[PDB]
Amino acid sequence: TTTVGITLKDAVIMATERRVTMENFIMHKNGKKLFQIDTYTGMTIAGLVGDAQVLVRYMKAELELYRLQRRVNMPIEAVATLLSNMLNQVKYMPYMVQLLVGGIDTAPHVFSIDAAGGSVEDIYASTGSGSPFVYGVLESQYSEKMTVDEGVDLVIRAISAAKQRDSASGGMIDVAVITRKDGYVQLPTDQIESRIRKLGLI
Amino acid sequence: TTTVGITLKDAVIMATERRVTMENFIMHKNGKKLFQIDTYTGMTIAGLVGDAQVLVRYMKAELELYRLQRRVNMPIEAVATLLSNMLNQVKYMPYMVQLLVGGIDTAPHVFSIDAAGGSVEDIYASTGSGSPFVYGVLESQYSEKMTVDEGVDLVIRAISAAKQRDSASGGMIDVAVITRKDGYVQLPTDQIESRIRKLGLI
Amino acid sequence: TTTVGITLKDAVIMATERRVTMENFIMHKNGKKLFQIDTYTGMTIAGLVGDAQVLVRYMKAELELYRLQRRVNMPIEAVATLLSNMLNQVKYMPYMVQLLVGGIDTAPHVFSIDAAGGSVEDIYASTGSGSPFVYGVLESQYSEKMTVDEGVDLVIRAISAAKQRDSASGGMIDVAVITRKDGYVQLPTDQIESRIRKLGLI
Amino acid sequence: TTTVGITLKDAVIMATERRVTMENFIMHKNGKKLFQIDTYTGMTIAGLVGDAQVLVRYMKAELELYRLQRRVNMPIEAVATLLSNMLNQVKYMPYMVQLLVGGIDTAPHVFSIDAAGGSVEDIYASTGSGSPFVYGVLESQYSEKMTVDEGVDLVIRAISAAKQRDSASGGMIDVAVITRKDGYVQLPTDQIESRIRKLGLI
Amino acid sequence: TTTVGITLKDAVIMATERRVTMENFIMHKNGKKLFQIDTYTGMTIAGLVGDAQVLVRYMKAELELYRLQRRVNMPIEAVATLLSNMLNQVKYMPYMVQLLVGGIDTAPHVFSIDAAGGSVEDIYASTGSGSPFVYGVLESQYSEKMTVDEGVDLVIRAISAAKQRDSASGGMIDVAVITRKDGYVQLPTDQIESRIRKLGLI
Amino acid sequence: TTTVGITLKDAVIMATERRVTMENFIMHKNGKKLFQIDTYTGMTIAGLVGDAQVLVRYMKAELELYRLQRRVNMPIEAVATLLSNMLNQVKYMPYMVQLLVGGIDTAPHVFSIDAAGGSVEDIYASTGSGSPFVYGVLESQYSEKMTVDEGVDLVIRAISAAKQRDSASGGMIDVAVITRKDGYVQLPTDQIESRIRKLGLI
Amino acid sequence: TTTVGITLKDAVIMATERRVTMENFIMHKNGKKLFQIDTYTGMTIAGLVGDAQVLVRYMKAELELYRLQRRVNMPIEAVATLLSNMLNQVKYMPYMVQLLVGGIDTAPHVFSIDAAGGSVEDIYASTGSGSPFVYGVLESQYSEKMTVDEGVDLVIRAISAAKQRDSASGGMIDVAVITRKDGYVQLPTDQIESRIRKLGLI
Amino acid sequence: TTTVGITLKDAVIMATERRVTMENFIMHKNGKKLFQIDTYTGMTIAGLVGDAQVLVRYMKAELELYRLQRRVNMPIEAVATLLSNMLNQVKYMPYMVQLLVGGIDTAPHVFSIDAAGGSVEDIYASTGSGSPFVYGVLESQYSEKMTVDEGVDLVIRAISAAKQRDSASGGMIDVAVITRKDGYVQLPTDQIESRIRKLGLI
Amino acid sequence: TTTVGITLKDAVIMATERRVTMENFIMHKNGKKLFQIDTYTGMTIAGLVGDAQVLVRYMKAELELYRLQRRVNMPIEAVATLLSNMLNQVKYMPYMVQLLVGGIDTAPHVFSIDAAGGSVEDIYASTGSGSPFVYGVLESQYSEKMTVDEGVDLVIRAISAAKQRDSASGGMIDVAVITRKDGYVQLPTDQIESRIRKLGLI
Amino acid sequence: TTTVGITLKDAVIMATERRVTMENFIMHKNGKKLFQIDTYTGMTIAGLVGDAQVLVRYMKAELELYRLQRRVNMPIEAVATLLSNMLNQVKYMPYMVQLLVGGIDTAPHVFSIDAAGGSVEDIYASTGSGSPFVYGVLESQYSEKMTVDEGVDLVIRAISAAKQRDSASGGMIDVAVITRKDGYVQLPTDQIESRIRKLGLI
Repeated sequence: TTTVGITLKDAVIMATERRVTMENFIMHKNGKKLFQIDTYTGMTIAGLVGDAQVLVRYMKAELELYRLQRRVNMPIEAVATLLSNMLNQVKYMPYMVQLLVGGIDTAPHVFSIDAAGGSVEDIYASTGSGSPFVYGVLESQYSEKMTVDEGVDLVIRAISAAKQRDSASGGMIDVAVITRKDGYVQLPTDQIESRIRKLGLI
Repeated sequence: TTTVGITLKDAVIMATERRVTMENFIMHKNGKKLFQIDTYTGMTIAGLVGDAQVLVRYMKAELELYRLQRRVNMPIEAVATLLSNMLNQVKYMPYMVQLLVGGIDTAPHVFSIDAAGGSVEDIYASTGSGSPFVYGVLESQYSEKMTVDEGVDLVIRAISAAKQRDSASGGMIDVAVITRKDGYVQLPTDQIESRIRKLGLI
Repeated sequence: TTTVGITLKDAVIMATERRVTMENFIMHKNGKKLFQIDTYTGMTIAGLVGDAQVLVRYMKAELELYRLQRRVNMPIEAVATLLSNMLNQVKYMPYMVQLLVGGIDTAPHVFSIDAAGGSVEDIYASTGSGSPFVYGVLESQYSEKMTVDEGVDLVIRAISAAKQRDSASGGMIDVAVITRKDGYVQLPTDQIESRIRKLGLI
Repeated sequence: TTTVGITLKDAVIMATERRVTMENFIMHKNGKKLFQIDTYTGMTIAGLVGDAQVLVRYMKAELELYRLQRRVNMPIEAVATLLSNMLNQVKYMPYMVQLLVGGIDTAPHVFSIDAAGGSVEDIYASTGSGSPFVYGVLESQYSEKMTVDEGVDLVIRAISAAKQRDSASGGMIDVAVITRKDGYVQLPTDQIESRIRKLGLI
Repeated sequence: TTTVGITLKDAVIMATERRVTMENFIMHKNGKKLFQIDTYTGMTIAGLVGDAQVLVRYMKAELELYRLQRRVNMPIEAVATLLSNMLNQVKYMPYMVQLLVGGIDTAPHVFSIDAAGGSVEDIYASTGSGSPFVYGVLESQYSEKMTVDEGVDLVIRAISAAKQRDSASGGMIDVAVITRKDGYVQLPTDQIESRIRKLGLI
Repeated sequence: TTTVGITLKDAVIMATERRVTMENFIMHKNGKKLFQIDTYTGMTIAGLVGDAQVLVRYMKAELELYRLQRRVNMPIEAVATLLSNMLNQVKYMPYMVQLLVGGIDTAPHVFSIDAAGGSVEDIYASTGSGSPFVYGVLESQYSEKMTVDEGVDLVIRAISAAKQRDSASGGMIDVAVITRKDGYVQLPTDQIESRIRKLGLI
Repeated sequence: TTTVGITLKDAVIMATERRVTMENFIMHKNGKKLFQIDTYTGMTIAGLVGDAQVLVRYMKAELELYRLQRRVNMPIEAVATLLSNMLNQVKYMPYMVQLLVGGIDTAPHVFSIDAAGGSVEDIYASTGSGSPFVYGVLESQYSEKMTVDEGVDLVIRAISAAKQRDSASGGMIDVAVITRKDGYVQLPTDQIESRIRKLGLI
Repeated sequence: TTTVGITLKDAVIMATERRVTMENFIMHKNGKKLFQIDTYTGMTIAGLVGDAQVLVRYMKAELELYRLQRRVNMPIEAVATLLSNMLNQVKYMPYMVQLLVGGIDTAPHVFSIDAAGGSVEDIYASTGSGSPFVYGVLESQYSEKMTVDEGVDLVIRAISAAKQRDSASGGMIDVAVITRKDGYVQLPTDQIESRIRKLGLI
Repeated sequence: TTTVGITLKDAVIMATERRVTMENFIMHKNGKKLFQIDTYTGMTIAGLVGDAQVLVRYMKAELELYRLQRRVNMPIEAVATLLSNMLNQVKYMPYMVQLLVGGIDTAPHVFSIDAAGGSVEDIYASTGSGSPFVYGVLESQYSEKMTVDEGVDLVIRAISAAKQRDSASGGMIDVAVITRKDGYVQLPTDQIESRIRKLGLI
Repeated sequence: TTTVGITLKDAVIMATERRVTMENFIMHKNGKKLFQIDTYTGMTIAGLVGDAQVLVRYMKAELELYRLQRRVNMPIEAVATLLSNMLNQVKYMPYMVQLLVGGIDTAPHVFSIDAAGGSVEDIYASTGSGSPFVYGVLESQYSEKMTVDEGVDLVIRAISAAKQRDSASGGMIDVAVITRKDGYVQLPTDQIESRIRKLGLI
């Protein structure tokens, strides 16, 4: 499993792979690990599939209910704070998950939350078994001045490196771009396939 | 135990074997592992017999009650979502089962659900101790363009390979075909017996 | 790790993949797991790399020394018997390996030997984490009447199925063909690459 | 694994099946578990394959050497006594085997020897996971007055019952008949195949 | 402990032995393990005596109460389903029992239920430590075309074989015959004693 | 297992049963547990069969060698002392046996020796799982003034009581009588069978 | 601890010893282990003193209350059934006791109940560490045709044998005789002392 | 700890950092982890300091002795083979090290050897806790066509990324370049310091 | 993690670093560990991030609510007492944190509170893995007569020493100064960066 | 325990405290932990007293013997290398010590050696429970340009800080100065006592 989320000047880019291991061995090649949970909020999931899917449904209900009562979207920091409280309340019977939350309320944010509810903001973050390989790519190539197109290429390259070195990761790459002007936009598979050919990652 | 479920253009094919081991050794040769739970929905069970049979009765009651109140069949994804919630709620005192759910609401679907409630859609899936042998057959022979008759032959061949290599699997093969035009149809034993002779699997 | 060995009318075909996991994660993509140990004898190795490489060097020395003194090649059954004695002598401090030995003295043979020294002859055999997927392909497609060219295609297809489903296996496929008329011949990489394109395994 | 040995008026009948489980699952269907170790002596092996095969080679060497020096065959009781000493000497680092020794020096004998070296004579005995099913057949049908042909049918029926109920047993049945007038005679596979059709065990 | 239940054309035959071990050693020779729980329903018990006796009293109350309210006997499958629910509800603090339920609602049925609530129908079944010896006798001698008298002889022979080989079983054999025309009839001890003399089982 | 040894005015009486349990369950009904080791010395064995049989062969060799060099039989106390030294020397890797040694040098003696080499003389002693039942019979019926015929009846009755209550004991009763005037005499099976009918123990 | 209960034609005889071990070593020589719980019902207790004494007080209250409401004595089988329910209800936090219940409603009965609530009727039964020695005496001397006086002598002899061989048992013997004509009668100590002198048990 | 070794057209580049943790916490900032062991051979060490330093002294002695007797340098593959034998010989009391060996006999080679003696050749390899971050940089930037100067920059960038993300790594970077024309050349600290300023890694 | 808090004549100085380790390795470089919880009260957190962040939110709510009802700020000792009660109430399911509380009600105070609720006042205190290095600096350089500017330099030097020796600590240094005249003032990053250059800590 | 060793331009300064804990509690206040082992070599010991004292005697003998044969002092690096070999040879039955070796052959050196034999050179090093407090003082105050007098003051201040914070350390401070011009000179206690008064450490 490899998930990545980065921040740009007015954009948030999130991308994951699709390989799912269940009862050992590769039993699913096209799993879903990137979810839209609000108008300008996305979440990626790593860890146990059962716990992660339950949390995704919980956040979708809470954020939609919050929107209807407050007539405004939940701020990204409030989204991470709410998740932090839920995970810490059952820390001794915990969800075995690692989560990334990203979006734009007035500025782009990416939050990393662990199983015990520890939440911390960062310009970029990666989770899963393939994350350390991604951090190597981001440490040497990430720049806050990149354009959206350049940022999409970077996350594709970073995940491609993880797929070469992490056996638990694989499959087709899913990419979502979040901006105020376009909202939550999931990039078509044909565009990403074109990008990998142009980038040289086969 | 070997269960398999595949998707076609407008059909779902599910098939299991019948060998049951209880108190070790082969004590039942003609167990039941394939159940119809709705008009266009079937489920296969692997793992502990006691937990699996309880879940089958639960799903039959819930789906029938859902049909009476909503005047429509439960969607296949909703069936898997409901099962996911029940299994995850008791994940620390869990059902020791692996489940496959398949059917047609408007398109064919097959869902794989683990003990912790992790649910993921796939074009085909297999569970049980004999599943890895089935995956080898499906990896090299499955095609989305097969007809219903060809798909029935494939699952018979895949399970026959598992019976040759997995001592926990055995017995007569049960096959069910689900289409909108015919509903849930369980293939007669005489037809499957004829197929194995024609296929060459003795 | 996935190794396979099959017997034909006057030929032995052995093939393995190249992925090596060390300190977890994929640290080598082009490992060597298929060795020629005599004029008409090959061996494949699965398990711990350190123990396997030591055994390969031992067999090369013993078989060459046996050839010089007896002026004849060691029979394939004698090769498996010698390996069986060495592994069983240290069964309580054992080599953590699974081995396949194949060759032609006057007829083609393939032998499977476990860590405790259990040796048994078979028409075909497979070892490693990806072996159960290979057995599914061989159960439904192997025939003793195939030609050498058809047999090469079968092992390529069987390993390709294992690479799709076993995360521990991967990399380029190595194939060796043993006959009395040509001796031990390792197929060139360009030929196997051509075969996969013609077979359709990408 | 299922082995059986019975005594008649002037004959010894021994029979085993061929299924071998290695690294779990059925990896060999035609293993060898019945060995001739002297002119009028046979042995069957159950348990770990590696330990059993080493013991078979040891007994063949010892019995042949004993024959050359003493100019007479080793008595059957002496064969069991020699095996008892070897197993008891390493009882704390033991061979994980169960053995049956049968033959005729001047009368038919069958000996059962455990891992700790306990040897006891019996009119009939069975070893392996399928042995309790065999004992049920022998308890209700064995008679010391049967002919050789009737005795061959009984062991075929007893093993066939074990194959129906023990998943660890399977494969083709091997039968050997020992008499002074014919020596050690292994029944051809075609004859046993004919017998099962005539007996009704499919 | 040895219990057996078989089905015939219009009859159900159940039989157990009487040996009870408590605080080790044979402390009771004439225990009761075969109970009538309804007009055409019987149950046999294996395992812990305390748990088994509690369940027997529970089933007698439930079936009688069900009869008074519904004015009809509980169907045999419903009897097994009710038992399955009770055992599975406390599976983590379970009854250490193995149960057989047999009877005739409109056809003869025999059900086997384990401690976790797994229920499966069979033509014949056996429980207890002596059950594998019984299965050997039934595998080679049972026929669906036997008469009631022949079926009584078979279960007597099968249990007699278990008493010869299982030290935990022993004592006098209890036999019950269930038909619609006669109801639940327990065979007199004098008749069974006569049968064993005629059968030759001493 | 039940062995008993008693002393009379000029006689020693030893008796055992024959049931042997190996790999659990009753696999041998006619085992041998009473051995003559010298002209006027016998030994009974309880515990592990392998260790016991090795010790019997050791004592036969040592006592015969002692007789040839000293021209006299080894005294019974010396026999127990020699056994005590051997067992105590390996007390931390011990023989899992309980032994009874009886005979007449100039007076009748019975010695009981444990696994650690503890040897103590007694007028009567019993070993095995059925021994406590034997002690109850001997406590209430043994008399030092009985004749040889009365003493034979007592040990038959005591073992018969153990067979009724100890599932590990069973089979035909073997009896040996040792006197100076007759030496070591093993009572024929026909005589003991007659005695049980006359005694009333069926 | 040694308790015994036997049945005769119209009588029930129960007897125990008095030795109590607490904090190891013999700290009480004249403990009480035989209780009258109804007009024609007695109970003996073995195991932990604290649990046993609580149960005795419970049964006295329940049986007296049952008598006042139903105007009849509780049947002996009902007494054992009530005890069985109480012990099985707390089987996972159980009373560490073994109980014997005897009396006459219309016929003499003796019931043995274990810690888990298993209840079984027998003609005679014994509990405690000294019970196996008692069973040896009863196996060889008990007769259903004995008179009350002969039955009293038998239980005195059986317990005396247990006192000679079981260090946990000792002290003066308490005997109670239950008949319809005399009710529950506890034999005076002077009479039992006279009996032991006449019997010869010192 | 972070070590890296890469191969070029006619060069080998090896580089490590200097942080050493002992008794936890950073107790040495300028440790030595890159050693020259022959004229054209270098080795890097990761793991326990004590075991690694002993192995370095062993290799220096063996390679120098080999050079004096054979009048030629040990081939790089022979260097790895010798190390493999030593580590595998004590695999159950092993050196807790991970090693990289690089050099030029006639072509550039880099070998990775684990604690159990597993040796495998690669174009580039990395060891230590910081290695996964290095692999990410190498996966996306390494090219076999780079010059020596470009290759030096790459390893500096890769280690700098590891120092940012691995707390166990740190300190000044040591770089060695091996060519036939210049031999083993360790780059001066002033040059590497200049490179980091020019590269932008602060 | 390294946090420090010191007291001066009319001031409290608190400072922490920013390195956060999650799922091992440095995944965040700019974490937040210094919080303002009241007008003149600050708190630093060490240990598990999830537990610490929950406690910070709890204290902010409690102190604000206390201020609104009492119209006065909570005294610093009362702040530590309230925290002590909460932590001790769940001491067996505790928060895995170490806390420092500092501020001015009428005099400067610094309180150290452990996981079990132990609270003790001190002139200066340090927590985290880097704390022992800080104590060495404070033991040799702290003076109660320093000015605010000198005190700011001391905590910067102390944390800088910890960053050199503790791998778990790192990142930019955050400093807060609390006085009655200025309230809670967090020093700008530019000022601290200037201080480190002037101090010589690079 | 607190030991420290530093290097200067032409001098080595080593200093330890004297507190020894044995059977817990402070049982010796004036232990010896600083030893002269050669003309210009000293060693400090931390850990188990018994192992440390044995090593000191070993080094004194080896260095003196080396001096007599080679007519030159052992180089400081050779001293550490010899110690490294001895400790690593028994690493699985090791000396539980931490050692510092310092001296001047032609330049000043200080070596730190762990229990497993890991040796590494440093400009300064500290061992024992009080070492982390010493490192804090050295991190903020050490300079390579200090004079001998200034260096003596620094180690006195560093150890004094450790005595304030480490309960395992205490007692009078021992200081040794090593130069080529004066050899190994142990500073008198009166001088160090004067220094502490002048330094202000009471």
